[PDB]
Amino acid sequence: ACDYTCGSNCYSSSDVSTAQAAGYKLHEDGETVGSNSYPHKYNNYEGFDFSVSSPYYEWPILSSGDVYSGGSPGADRVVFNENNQLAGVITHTGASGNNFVECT
Ligand SMILES: Nc1nc2c(ncn2[C@@H]2O[C@H](COP(=O)(O)O[C@@H]3[C@H](O)[C@@H](CO)O[C@H]3n3cnc4c(=O)[nH]c(N)nc43)[C@@H](O)[C@H]2O)c(=O)[nH]1
Ligand SMILES: [Ca+2]
Repeated sequence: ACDYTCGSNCYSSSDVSTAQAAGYKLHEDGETVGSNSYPHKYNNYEGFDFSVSSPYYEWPILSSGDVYSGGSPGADRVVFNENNQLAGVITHTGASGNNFVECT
């Protein structure tokens, strides 16, 4: 079963932890990857239900199981805060335009 389902993409807790760790490291290093400069601030314009405090940062989570290293980020993201606490997993899949919805 999937710990997180983003559209048709299935991720387990371990997939998320590995992605998050990568993202947080670049964050603490003040480094970025990709044309869209990830990890980058996540504003929470959607108003989700995060039980962890802001600020938030988003980082791609890939269905191939690889850690994002640039190129297309796909539709799914891991959202973490300053304390490396997981806020949630979200996706553009099933959301209009560039909005996001939560992974279930
Ligand atoms: N496979 C796939 N990819 C998609 C889809 N929709 C968008 N994409 C891809 O994902 C990427 C777009 O997302 P980004 O995370 O890069 O961009 C952010 C957001 O989409 C953009 C415009 O607002 O600024 C940022 N951004 C920063 N903070 C926020 C926020 O709180 N809410 C939203 N929605 N965006 C925030 C593109 O590279 C595009 O190809 C989709 O349905 N399927
Ligand atoms: Ca996996």
